[PDB]
Amino acid sequence: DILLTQSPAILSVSPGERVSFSCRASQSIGTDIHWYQQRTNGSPRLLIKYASESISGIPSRFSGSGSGTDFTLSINSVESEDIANYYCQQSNRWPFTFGSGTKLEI
Amino acid sequence: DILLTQSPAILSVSPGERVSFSCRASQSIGTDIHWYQQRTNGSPRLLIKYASESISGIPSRFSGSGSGTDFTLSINSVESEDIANYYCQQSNRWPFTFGSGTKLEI
Amino acid sequence: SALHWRAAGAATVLLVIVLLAGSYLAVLAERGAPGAQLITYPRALWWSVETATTVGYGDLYPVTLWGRCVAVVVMVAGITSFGLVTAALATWFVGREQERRGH
Amino acid sequence: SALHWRAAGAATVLLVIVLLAGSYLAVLAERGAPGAQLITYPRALWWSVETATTVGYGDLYPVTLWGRCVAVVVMVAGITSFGLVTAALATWFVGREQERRGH
Amino acid sequence: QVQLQQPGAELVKPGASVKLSCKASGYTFTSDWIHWVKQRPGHGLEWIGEIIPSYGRANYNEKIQKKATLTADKSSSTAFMQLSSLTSEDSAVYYCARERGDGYFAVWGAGTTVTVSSAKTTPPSVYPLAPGSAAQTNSMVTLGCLVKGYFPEPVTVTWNSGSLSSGVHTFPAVLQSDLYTLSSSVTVPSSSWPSETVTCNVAHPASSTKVDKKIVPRD
Repeated sequence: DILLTQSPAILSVSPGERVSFSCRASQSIGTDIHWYQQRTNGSPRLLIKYASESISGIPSRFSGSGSGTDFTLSINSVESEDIANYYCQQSNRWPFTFGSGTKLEI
Repeated sequence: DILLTQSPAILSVSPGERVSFSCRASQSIGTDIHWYQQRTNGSPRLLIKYASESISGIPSRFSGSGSGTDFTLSINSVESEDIANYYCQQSNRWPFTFGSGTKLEI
Repeated sequence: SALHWRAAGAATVLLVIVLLAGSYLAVLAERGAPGAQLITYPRALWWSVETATTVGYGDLYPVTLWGRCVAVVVMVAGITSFGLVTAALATWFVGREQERRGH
Repeated sequence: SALHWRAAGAATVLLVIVLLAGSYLAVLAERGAPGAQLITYPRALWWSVETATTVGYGDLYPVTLWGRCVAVVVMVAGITSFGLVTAALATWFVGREQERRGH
Repeated sequence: QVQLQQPGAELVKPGASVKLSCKASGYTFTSDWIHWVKQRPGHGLEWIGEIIPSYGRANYNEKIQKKATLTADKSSSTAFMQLSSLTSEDSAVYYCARERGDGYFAVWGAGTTVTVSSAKTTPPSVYPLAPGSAAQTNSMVTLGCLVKGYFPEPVTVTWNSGSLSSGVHTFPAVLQSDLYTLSSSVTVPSSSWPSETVTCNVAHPASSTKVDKKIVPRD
C-alpha cells in the first residue's frame, strides 16, 4: 500500500507570502495525487485533482505541480482563510491512501 | 519532474589536466542528457547531445559518457577558454529540466 | 447491404459494447486487490482498447481472477472483431475479382 | 492491376501517412503532461510503428486523452492495413486455385 | 547568421506587464518548438515554457507562479512572451531557444535583461581613462573608459567597434542611488598608441543609445 509523506507537519509563513506543501509517495503514482483543505470543525474540500488540475470554486491562488513521487500544492500570497490542514491522497493503486497532513500557520 | 544534481558546484583543476563534471538524474532517463557551456555574460551553448554525441564546432577536447542516472561531461587537457558554468538538461520526460550548474576554475 | 458488411458493422457495435462493459467490470473486479492499478473508469476504457487491439503496452493490466476473465473476453472480442473485418475485405476482393473475369 | 493490389498499395501509403501524422500529433498531445515520455518526434515515429504493428514493446506509450485517441487511430490503421494485405493474399490464392481446376 | 534575435533590455514598473520578442531565422520546420528560459543574476537556468508556432499550442512550467503567456506570429517568424504583473522576483535574463522537437536547445538568443523598478531610464556618461603625464610606459599600456550613472542594466562595451578583443576587461556594474557604474580596460603594445587609434563603444539598449569615446593622451 502506497505511503504518502507530508513533511513538514507545520508550515509558518507571513501574510501575502508564497507557500509550498510537499507530498512524497513511496513509489511512482504518475499524477494520481489529489489535494484537500480541512479547516477547523469542517469537512475536507477538494482543491486540486490529478496533481495540477483546477476545480471550479477554488481561488486561482491555489496550484499543484509534480509527477511520479514528488508533489507540491502551492498558494501564491497566503491569507487568513488559508489557515487549515492540507492532505494529499493517491488513486494510482488500491487501496486509496492519505498523507498524514500539513497545518498552515500564518 | 526529473531532478538533475550536478555535484560539486565548483571544480578546480590545473592547466592541461583532465576534468569530469557529474550529472545525476532522480530516475533513469537513458541517454536523453544534453550539456551546455555558459561563459560570463554569454548565452548557453550546446556542447554534447544525447549524453555522448559530438556537435560540429565543438573542440574534440570535450566528450560525454553515461546512461540511466549517472552522466559525465569530460574535458581532456583543460585550458583558459574552458572557464565557464556547465549545465546538464534532460529530454526523457516532460517537462525538460536543468541541473543547478558546475563552475570550472583553473 | 451484404452479410459481410452487416457483420462488420455488428462486430464494431458489439466490440464498443464489450469495451464499455469491460471497463466497468475490470474496475469492479480489481478494486479490493492491493497493488491493482486497473481501478478507475477512464484508464479502464484505455486499457480495454489496448487489450482488444492486443497492443500489450504494459502500463495497465488486471491482477485478479475476475479481472483476467474480463480481460480474456475483451481480447477474444477484439481479435474476432478485427478478424471479421479481414474476412469481410477478403469477400469484397474475391467478388471484385470474380466480376473482373466475367464470372 | 487488380483492386486487391491497388488497395494494399493504397493502405500502405495511407498507413505511412498515419504513422507520420501520428508521430507529430502524439508529441503535440503529450507535451504538457508531467511524466510523459512520448514527447520527441523520432521516438514518436518508432512509437507509431510499434503501435501500428501492435508489438506492445512497452518502452513508450501516451498518458493523455488526446494521445490515447491518436494511439487508437494508429492501432486501427495498423490492424486494418495488415488485415487488408491478408485479404489481398487470400484473393490471390483463391484465383490461382480457381485456374488450377480450369474454372 | 543569428538564428534568434531578442531585444537587449526592458525596464518594467512593478505591477506592469511586458511582451518579450524572439525573431527566428535560418531553417524553420513545422516541428519547431520555441522555449523560454529565466536566469536570475548569479543563479541557474529555469525552464519557463514552450510554444509550437506551426500549431500555436504552448505548455508552461507548473512548479512556478504562471507569469507568462506565449504567442507566435507565423508570418513574421516571431515568438512573444507576455510576462504580466511583475515584481523584483521577475528581474532576470530571459533567453529564447529553438528545439527541433528532438530534445536539445540547438541555438539560443542573446537574452533580454528585464529589470522591474520604479526608477527612470538614464543613458550612461562615458569618460576616457588615459594615464597621467608622470606614468612610465612598459612594452604594453592600459587605457579604459568609465560608464557611469546609467540605469537599468545592461550596457555593452567594445573596443574599436569589436576589432579589439585581446587585452579587454569589463568590470561588473556596482549600483549606487538607483544608477549603475562600471569601467572597462584595454591593453595594447605601448608603441601602437596613440599612433593607432583606440575607441570604446558603449551601447545602452534600454535608452537605445550607443556612444563612442576616443582615448587620446592628456594634453
